Amino acid sequence: MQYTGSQYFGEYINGRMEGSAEYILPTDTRYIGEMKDGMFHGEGTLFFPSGSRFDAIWKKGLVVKGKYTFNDGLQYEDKHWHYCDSYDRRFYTEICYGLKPSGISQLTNMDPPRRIPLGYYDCGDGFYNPTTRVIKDYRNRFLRNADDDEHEWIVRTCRKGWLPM
Amino acid sequence: KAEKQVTLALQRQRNLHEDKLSVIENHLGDLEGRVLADMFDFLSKELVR
Repeated sequence: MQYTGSQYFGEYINGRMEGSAEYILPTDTRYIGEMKDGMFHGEGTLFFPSGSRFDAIWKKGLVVKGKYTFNDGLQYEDKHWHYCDSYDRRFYTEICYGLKPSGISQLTNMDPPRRIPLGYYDCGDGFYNPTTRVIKDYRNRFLRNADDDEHEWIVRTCRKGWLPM
Repeated sequence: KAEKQVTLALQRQRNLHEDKLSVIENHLGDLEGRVLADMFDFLSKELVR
């Protein structure tokens, strides 16, 4: 446990763990899991530091699974993903509700309505300006910086905090 | 006839003592093994996880 930070709540045999259990990993990831021989030997779900869920089934202490779901509960495909795309460009809440229940300007990814404050952009996590090559976090502190390739991607693809025309 | 029992005694004293001491020493090797082993296996398995 201590030497990496791992945590477990369950049963012990010979001093090594054999359990149906909830669990924490020094990612500060949470997990629910079954164990054998002091190893995971279970079908179990991994709850992110960001809450979202990965799933892990264990064969002889190795993983063989596919499922993901976001922390909002959006169900996801790692392949072909049919979402907000050619069949319909609607977000998770906009597909579930349709028109968001009262049509608040959150017919868009984040609102109530405002300009992006600093300048910069929206790319969901962070504000970034192509005139500064800096990303920022929604507390207006900072995020990873980016040269030409990512700068050019942001410049074309997403929404600047231009002045609201 | 004297030297025969001298050798027999010296031999059996040695051999019995050796057996006894090795027997005792074994248990300690057991417990040292146990304590080493449980950590070694836990933390290695942990890493690969």
